[PDB]
Amino acid sequence: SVPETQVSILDNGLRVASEQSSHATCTVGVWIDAGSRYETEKNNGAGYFLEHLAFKGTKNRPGNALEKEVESIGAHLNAYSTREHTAYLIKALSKDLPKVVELLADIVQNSSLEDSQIEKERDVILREMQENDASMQNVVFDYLHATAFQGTPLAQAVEGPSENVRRLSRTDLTDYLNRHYKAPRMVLAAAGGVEHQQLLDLAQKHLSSVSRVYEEDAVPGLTPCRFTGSEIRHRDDALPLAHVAIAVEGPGWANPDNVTLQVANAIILCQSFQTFNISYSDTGLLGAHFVCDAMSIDDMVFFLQGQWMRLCTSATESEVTRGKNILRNALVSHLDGTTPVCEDIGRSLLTYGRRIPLAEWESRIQEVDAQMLRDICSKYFYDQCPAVAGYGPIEQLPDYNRIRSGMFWLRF
Amino acid sequence: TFLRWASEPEHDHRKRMGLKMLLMMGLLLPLTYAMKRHKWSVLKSRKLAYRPP
Repeated sequence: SVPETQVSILDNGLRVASEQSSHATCTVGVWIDAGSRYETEKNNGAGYFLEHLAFKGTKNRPGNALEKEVESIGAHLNAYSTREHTAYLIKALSKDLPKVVELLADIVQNSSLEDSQIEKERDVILREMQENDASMQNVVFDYLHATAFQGTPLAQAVEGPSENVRRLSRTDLTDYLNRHYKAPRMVLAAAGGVEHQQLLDLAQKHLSSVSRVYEEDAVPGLTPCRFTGSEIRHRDDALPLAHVAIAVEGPGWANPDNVTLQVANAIILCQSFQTFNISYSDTGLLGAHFVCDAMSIDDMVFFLQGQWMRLCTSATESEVTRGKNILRNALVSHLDGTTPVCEDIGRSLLTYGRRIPLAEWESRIQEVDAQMLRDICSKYFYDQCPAVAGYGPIEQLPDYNRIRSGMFWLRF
Repeated sequence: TFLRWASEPEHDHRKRMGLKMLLMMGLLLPLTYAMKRHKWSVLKSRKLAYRPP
């Protein structure tokens, strides 16, 4: 009885999807298939700095004009950037649906980058990067990405090296903007109290003519990355706690055994210990992020490893049923709220090319049993070389032979 | 030759053991060296960097 997500496609190529529900607070949002993976180490912070600047000034709305409009209807304006996707989303009322779409149109095209504004942001970004180091888990996950995807565009970071951030030219930005903001790589997603026909009309009027032609046919292309098992051990003994992430290569977005791997994560000492399935395109990192005092990292590693092998060798039906129930409550829906539903659509149209309904997710969950779970876990965890990233008092964190070797049980 | 044999009736048997020992050590020394260099490559490639804040 969940309403279906209806998808249309405009000449430009941008996909104006949508969804409808009794709610009246819609979240309109533009998703773009452009992240740090599409940057070529000379513009490593272009998406982040355009994200910081996109809101601050557009040609039609000069200076802070946009942020005023957005204040006038009481709407909320958010944006985020990952290694593969960029999102600009607005939470508003239903009756303010046209102007919001028009606002989003300015944000994606006709945007104005004031060289002055550029400068002000440079400060903001540099300073934060200068204080971002404070967030350890972010440091550990960046270290894990770097050491796992060495030599590829997936090692770099959304923020990018300080250098690239310092050196950015309205023109460089313009390029990233004019290169990675193509209409066929764009989804206009709407969730909540919206009509699909009204949104499709609004889409054309304000979001038509979105660029689609690259320059001199410099049509970007992509590289299948390599998962380089390796470790990084940023030792700094003055920190009170240690953060350690261990991951293996993930399958990707389109591989269905992700669902089974999610159940495995739902099955899984040192303070926080969260499991994770970072899944980029054509690769991902299944794993764990455990914080811990310096004297227990060792044990934790063992416990973590133990759990994994147990899932490769001795999975029973009761824990599989528990993991399936835990997964079936991570289903995103109207009760999850618009913004969440909004986001899914955008990610589903960017990654899968379609919105997978919750009934298909339930079917793929209920087809998972214990035998295929331990088969897929043996395919992805057993005797694999992991990527290790540690930060803090990590002297008792074991080196690479103890970790890798611990990945194989001499008793199977 | 006979007195020699007398003083070491096992001369022949031993030399056969020594030939088998040389063949087995020629097989086993590079393989154990390769296992050691596997388990010691990790460190021998470790790159250290000092990054004072």
